[PDB]
Amino acid sequence: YTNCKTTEDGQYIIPDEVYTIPQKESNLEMNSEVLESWMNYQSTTSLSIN
Amino acid sequence: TGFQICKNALKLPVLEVLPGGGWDNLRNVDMGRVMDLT
Repeated sequence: YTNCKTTEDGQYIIPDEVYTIPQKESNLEMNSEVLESWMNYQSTTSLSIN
Repeated sequence: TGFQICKNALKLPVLEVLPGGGWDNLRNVDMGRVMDLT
């Protein structure tokens, strides 16, 4: 770290045997969904006789 | 070749992208200094 370097956008101190070339970003979100619902019903009889 | 002297004198940040640097056209990625930058 003799002639102690620093990255161009100075926010680090690289050692003087390395050089940097700055770039990036990347991300990706994704999601899914699934629902359901069911029902039913009834029946009836009746007879009143005589 | 230490820009820190005048980056210290005047408080501006050094540009990051610089042309004087070799470049592999096959792998397609920067390689190293060629033209010196004082």
